[PDB]
Amino acid sequence: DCFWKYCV
Repeated sequence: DCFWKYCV
């Protein structure tokens, strides 16, 4: 799941 500073 894409979230905060993360996209996986």
